[PDB]
Amino acid sequence: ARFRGSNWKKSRRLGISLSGTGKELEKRPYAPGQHGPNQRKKLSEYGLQLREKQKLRYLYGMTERQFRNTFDIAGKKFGVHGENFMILLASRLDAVVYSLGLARTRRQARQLVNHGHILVDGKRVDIPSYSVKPGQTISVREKSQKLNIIVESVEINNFVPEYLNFDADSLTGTFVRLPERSELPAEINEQLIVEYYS
Amino acid sequence: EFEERVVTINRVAKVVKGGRRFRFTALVVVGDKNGRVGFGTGKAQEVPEAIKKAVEAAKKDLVVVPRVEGTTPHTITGRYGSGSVFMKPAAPGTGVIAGGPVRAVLELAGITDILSKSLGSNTPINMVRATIDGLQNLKNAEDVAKLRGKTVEE
Amino acid sequence: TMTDPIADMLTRVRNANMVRHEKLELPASNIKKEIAEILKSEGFIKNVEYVEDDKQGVLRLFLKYGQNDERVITGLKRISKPGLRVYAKASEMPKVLNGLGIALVSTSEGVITDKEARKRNVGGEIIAYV
Amino acid sequence: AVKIRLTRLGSKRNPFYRIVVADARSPRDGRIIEQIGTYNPTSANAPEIKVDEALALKWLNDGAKPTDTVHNILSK
Amino acid sequence: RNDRKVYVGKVVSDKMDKTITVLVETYKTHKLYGKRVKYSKKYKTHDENNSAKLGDIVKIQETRPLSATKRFRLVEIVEESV
Amino acid sequence: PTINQLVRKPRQSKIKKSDSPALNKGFNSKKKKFTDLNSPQARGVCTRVGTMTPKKPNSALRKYARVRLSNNIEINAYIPGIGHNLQEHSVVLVRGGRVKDLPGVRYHIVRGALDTSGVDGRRQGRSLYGTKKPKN
RNA sequence: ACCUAAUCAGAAAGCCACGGCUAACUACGUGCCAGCAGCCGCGGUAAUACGUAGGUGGCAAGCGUUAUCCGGAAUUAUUGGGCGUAAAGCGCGCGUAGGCGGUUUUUUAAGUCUGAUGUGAAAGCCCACGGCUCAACCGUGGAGGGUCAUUGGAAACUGGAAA
Repeated sequence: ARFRGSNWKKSRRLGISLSGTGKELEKRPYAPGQHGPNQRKKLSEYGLQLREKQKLRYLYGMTERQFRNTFDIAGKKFGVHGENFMILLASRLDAVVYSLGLARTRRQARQLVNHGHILVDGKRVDIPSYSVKPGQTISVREKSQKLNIIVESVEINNFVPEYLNFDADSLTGTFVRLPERSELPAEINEQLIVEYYS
Repeated sequence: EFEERVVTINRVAKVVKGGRRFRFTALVVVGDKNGRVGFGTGKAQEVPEAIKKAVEAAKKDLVVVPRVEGTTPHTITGRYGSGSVFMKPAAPGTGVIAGGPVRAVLELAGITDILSKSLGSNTPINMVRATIDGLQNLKNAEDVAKLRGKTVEE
Repeated sequence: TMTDPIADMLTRVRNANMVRHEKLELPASNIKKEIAEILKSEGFIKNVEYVEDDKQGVLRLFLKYGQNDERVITGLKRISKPGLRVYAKASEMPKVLNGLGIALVSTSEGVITDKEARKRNVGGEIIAYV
Repeated sequence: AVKIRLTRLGSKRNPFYRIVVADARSPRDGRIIEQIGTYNPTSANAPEIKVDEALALKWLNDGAKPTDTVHNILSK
Repeated sequence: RNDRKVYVGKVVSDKMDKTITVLVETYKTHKLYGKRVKYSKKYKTHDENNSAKLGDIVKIQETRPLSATKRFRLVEIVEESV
Repeated sequence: PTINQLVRKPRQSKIKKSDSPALNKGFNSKKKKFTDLNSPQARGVCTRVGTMTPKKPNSALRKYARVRLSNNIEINAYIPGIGHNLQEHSVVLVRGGRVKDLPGVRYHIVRGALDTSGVDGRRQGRSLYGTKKPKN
């Protein structure tokens, strides 16, 4: 399961200008398709929790079965089912790769995990939906210095979280504490998320 | 400044008796997201001009709702006539669930709680008057601590 | 005929509050002399006397209002009436309006409140709510 | 009387045992009387021997026939 | 025999030799409606020398079986009234 | 009502009935499987080429197929799609669901696996009609 | 099982929908016809509601349709309904069993209360973790059965017993 197609329809038709399918924009007067200032704009009263469900689902590149299987992992936490769900999306191995500055998107952060170039504690972990438990580090294999695309990330510093130790070129990290909100996200409440699932 | 929503409109009159009436109406809830709401009804034949008459009718109505900053203080079955909604406090983090007429009133007082469903409500006017009759009857601890002992009960 | 007059006392609590009366002259006995002298120590009644003759002595009630002529007692609900008996669990009896009122239980020790049962975990018959 | 038995459980390509005791009239999979503790066959990321001899001596009094590869547990 | 359960109950009728029926009372709770309800099985009872009459309150011990429902065994006379 | 009466007679709830009658029960055994249960599907065998109309205000024309099912009983049908490679006494798969404003017709002839096998003329709504395209 | 070294981003993606609900719109052909339909129904001369390409939305190695079951349905309502006119109060008395029974004090413990023991075996759901590279599953612990039998304390009301 993986989302492909780098066209801006994820940004422009949703609305938000995040770092997803294309950081720039070129057909700025329009939305995708013939949907535009020309034609019909379909709104709803349940589209205010749809677009707090659809706002994240393309961000990590995850399917529908992943969120509901992670919405009730926060049920194992002492907060409510909508309170720690963004924390468990902030603790996966994929978005910690891009948090360490070792890849250039969250989606480039899933490319360099499964192909073995980024490991954990020496043992070959190749899972983008791997949960980073506290007290662990981030590893690589011995062939991780020749590649230009890590050296691309050595060229440009991308993103700094608060729950880590920050190494953009050494390719090893440290998960010091469980995250909170407004470190990985910046724009989403934990109240419009949960109402979609009822 | 406040916030308004158009809950429902109609096209209510008698067609031809020799002279035509075909009027509209509205039922607009107004609010401020601090704990004061209201609702009112006007009518006119030009389509969005009856909304400004309807918001005019609701600014003269304010209803103060107690709050423990996210939910309600206790549970109650807000009943008026043929309508009856049920409302009960949640834990902070779960959002206001629907009941669409009852959905938009609870967000304009400023809470995040559960909402049990409309039990016997049918039409979207008596959902609103049963919602407001529920909200204006809750109780604080302090006003209870007025006409009792002074906060013993925990 | 008159079956279970304990509800008929708690009927006339609701009658006098509704039309805002002051004096309430009902006959009552040693079951109900145990009843209303709970809420005097809980904040619902001004003064409760004692029954004069313990059989035919009427227990006079003077109800308590607010300073704004505002009502103190909201309502009343019987629970265990003749035909369905309700008995309390250990620590699992429910709360009146998230704890803001008195639920009256007559446990194996005598008529107490639902607060005093959670210091000794008793059950007893949950008679009425407020 | 009774015979000391290892209930085999475990998914595909991975057995695992639980030390029980019952008569041979009872089968392997179930109608088992008591359990003196687990037993750990695989030794990689797992222990290799497990027994609790407190309630094991209760069955060697009224008679017990341990299988000759189970007796290597209790010889150690 | 020597230590069996006891169902004290009224004696209905002595109608043959060495045989009575000793009715008992049992109020049973309902499953969900809560209100209790009566059921009165009327078990037959051997007694030694026609010791019972109509209306006695007794004490009953069990035994080992004899015949169709003659399964209990009378012991005492708590009440000898009519 | 009263808790005394509720002990004496419980709430015998409302029975419902199947919207589509002529399937899905143990019927009328006659020392063989003389008639049986078809919960989703069955075979058929046809009896008549059908041509009919709706009846309320509507004035169109419809093409059913009055059959005898594989359990001695008689029902109408309908062929969705365009093509009709069907004649009398040819096997047809079944699937339930009535057709509104027709006075008495019952089910839909499955256009995929029968003598009603494949319907051409459709290119986008496909798996509701059994039409292929092995390029995509 | 694992794992290295190779010519090669080259073999490895659909499927239903898009009036209102309900998430998603445009141009012609036919034009109360071939149809379509879960109901309102869109079709008498294109028609955002039929086939078509473009466009979009959903889910994704899976998408729709069927028959069946539970929720929506407070539409069998003990938790949680109703009878003046809307469906519903016997045409009305005496009345057997039955159901419920005012006040007082004293016992009895039959209900009810709580204490104690034994038992309602593994395995599942949940509450947690080394590990299978995560995970589905396994592993250990944990809660989960009594309307029960029996073993002591309390006498507030409902119940037999004395005035």
